[PDB]
Amino acid sequence: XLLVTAGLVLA
Amino acid sequence: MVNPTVFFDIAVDGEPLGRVSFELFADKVPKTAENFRALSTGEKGFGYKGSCFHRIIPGFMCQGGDFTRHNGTGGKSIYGEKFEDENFILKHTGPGILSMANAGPNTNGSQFFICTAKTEWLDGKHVVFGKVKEGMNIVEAMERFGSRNGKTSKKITIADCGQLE
Repeated sequence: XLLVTAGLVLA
Repeated sequence: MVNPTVFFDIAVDGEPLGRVSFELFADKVPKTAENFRALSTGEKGFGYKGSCFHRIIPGFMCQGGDFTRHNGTGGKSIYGEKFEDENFILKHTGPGILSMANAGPNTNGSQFFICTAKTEWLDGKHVVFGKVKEGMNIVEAMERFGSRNGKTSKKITIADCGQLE
């Protein structure tokens, strides 16, 4: 999807 | 007091692209703005100079700030490894917003992203703390090296950075 994470990037 | 302005000089595989400057909203999110300001001058002995934008997705954002692992898994704040979400007063209203990347509630480190579009689904989950003041055209140029999955076709680095005001 469109997230902005640090470590496990999700869809 | 004036809000601080900091700059990044961006390079693409070592070739200078240009300078982007940011206004940091220290009046609304003093602690988050200070973290970004001090990582941009390198005054604590570590920071953004020489690090890269490891994930760029055209139409969405450019993400960087992982100066330890350079891949999304590292970085740390000037306060220790992680700090709290200061507040969510400001929203992801359009191109140019500067906001903190995280791994859930109260996990702010050094990683951040520059929005190239309004991203309202991130409101209340990511702390907005600044905006591009000058050089939005350099951010647009950066986007051209990204992809749908975030990998960049060229190495985009913060060749230099510091505080202007």
